[PDB]
Amino acid sequence: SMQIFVKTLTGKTITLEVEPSDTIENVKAKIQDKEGIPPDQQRLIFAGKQLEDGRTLSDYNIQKESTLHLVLRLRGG
Amino acid sequence: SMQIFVKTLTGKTITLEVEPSDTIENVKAKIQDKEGIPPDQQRLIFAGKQLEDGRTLSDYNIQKESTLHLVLRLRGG
Amino acid sequence: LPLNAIEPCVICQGRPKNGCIVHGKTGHLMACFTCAKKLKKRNKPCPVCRQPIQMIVLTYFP
Amino acid sequence: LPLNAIEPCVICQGRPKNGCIVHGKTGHLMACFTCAKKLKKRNKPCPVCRQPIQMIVLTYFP
Amino acid sequence: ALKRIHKELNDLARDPPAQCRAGPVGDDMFHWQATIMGPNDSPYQGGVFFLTIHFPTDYPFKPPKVAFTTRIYHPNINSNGSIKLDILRSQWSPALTISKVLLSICSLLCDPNPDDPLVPEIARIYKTDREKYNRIAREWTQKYAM
Amino acid sequence: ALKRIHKELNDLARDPPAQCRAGPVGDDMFHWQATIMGPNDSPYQGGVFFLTIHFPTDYPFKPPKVAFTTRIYHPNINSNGSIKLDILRSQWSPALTISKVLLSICSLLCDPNPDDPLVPEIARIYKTDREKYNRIAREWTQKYAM
Ligand SMILES: [Cl-]
Ligand SMILES: [Cl-]
Ligand SMILES: [Cl-]
Ligand SMILES: [Cl-]
Ligand SMILES: [Zn+2]
Ligand SMILES: [Zn+2]
Ligand SMILES: [Zn+2]
Ligand SMILES: [Zn+2]
Repeated sequence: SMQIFVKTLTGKTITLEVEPSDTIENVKAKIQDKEGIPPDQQRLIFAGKQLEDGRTLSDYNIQKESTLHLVLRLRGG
Repeated sequence: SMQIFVKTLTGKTITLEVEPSDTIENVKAKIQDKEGIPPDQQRLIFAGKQLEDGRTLSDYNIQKESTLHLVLRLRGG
Repeated sequence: LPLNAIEPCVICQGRPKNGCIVHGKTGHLMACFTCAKKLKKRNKPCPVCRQPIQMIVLTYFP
Repeated sequence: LPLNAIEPCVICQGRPKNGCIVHGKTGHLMACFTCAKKLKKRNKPCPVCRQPIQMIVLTYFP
Repeated sequence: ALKRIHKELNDLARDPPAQCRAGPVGDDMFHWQATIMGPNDSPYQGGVFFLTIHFPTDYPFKPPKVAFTTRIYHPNINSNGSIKLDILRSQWSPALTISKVLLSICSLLCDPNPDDPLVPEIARIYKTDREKYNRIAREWTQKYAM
Repeated sequence: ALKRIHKELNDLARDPPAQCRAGPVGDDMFHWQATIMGPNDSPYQGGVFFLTIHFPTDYPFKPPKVAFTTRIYHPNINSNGSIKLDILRSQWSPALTISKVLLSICSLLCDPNPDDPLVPEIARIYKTDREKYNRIAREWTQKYAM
């Protein structure tokens, strides 16, 4: 278990308690509990790329004290 | 024109701009604007006594920088 | 700016003020969700203005 | 305790966060009443969660 | 109830009203004593009235039990110091603190309800011979509250 | 709009993001220039992409106008620098700041939508042979974004 940070949409930083084996979907569920944002509206970004729901924090080399960046669900067109 | 203070129900203190000619009813209207409490639910107290709506701050010898105490409307019985 | 907004629930003193008591188009936010829901469930009025509680809104601060 | 609750409206940066955007049983409080009412009048979604705005509650902090 | 009661106690110990004081009796956080100074320019002026307070388990959802221990002459306060006052019963609010309750009771002293009284004999004097009422209340203040 | 724009600029100066930077051109608070660093592990890596930003008078109720000035190879960004992205159109939110818009655009670079493309020819290459698409994107990054 470890702490990570999420910079939410307004720039406010929150702290989450996670495990390296937690999926991005689990992280979005934790953000929903803290912030009231539906997971389908959450787009998490790390190292400039969006994080896919089915992958784990470990898959993305997200470590203790890392910061994920939350933006809104988006679609190119 | 002068300032007075009101200690609201939770203990929070607010500041009002008033004149000695202002009625207690006018003061409760100013409290309603800041606090969203209808005047009929406001009971203002100074020197241990309730302040009646038809009288003025001057009638009660209330001077600049005085603190009024706000409680809820009550009735003995 | 509401400096007292960051103080704990006035009822239980142990949780943040995230239970907005809604009546008409206004709300009084001084209690946590748990405490405010108890008041609504028990048919009690708003603690500060005594108007009927139409709903409790779980309030987040983005 | 929501430390950012005492910061200004994130939209206009000039008024307190007293316009609660209500959707279902939850609310997002990050804008003033004036800005939030503009969004509701124009039928815009909630800025942070995109849920439809059911009402704006003028929020007081007793 | 304990976090709420401790908060009230800390607020009283650092910032009470000029009119009212209160604190626990011994180590019992649920049993307090209080004092109310009689308002100036009243039959109670110069008197100091003692009260007992008992917080229920589900305080502040349920109201505190508040009674005078000092005898006091008033239409809404009986011979055992019980106070018939709506905020102690059906009009209670969990946002009322002991400080606000005591100030409320203090404001009742000079704003009695003689029309629906707790002590009809006192109320009838109040309504028909106010100076006699005031004179007795002053006598009781001297006898019991000084 | 000015109070909001100043606040965003002050925030960018105080807590500067790593991937994206932006600030006014000259003394015109409504006209900014921005840069995005190409994501690591992508054909854009090492590239720096410049963008122009115009804030409308009723920002942030209306979205900023954002266009690339550095040429970039992508299905949803064309050679005139136009970006076709829902958050700059109907899916705008006044809670998005420039920093969040720039990070969003950065995340679009490796998450294109070839199904509803701005440049059909590039989308076709993307879907026909991703390795060829990545080669060309890398070549354009080295030619134009260094
Ligand atoms: Cl409810
Ligand atoms: Cl509304
Ligand atoms: Cl407790
Ligand atoms: Cl402005
Ligand atoms: Zn509570
Ligand atoms: Zn209320
Ligand atoms: Zn605003
Ligand atoms: Zn929302």
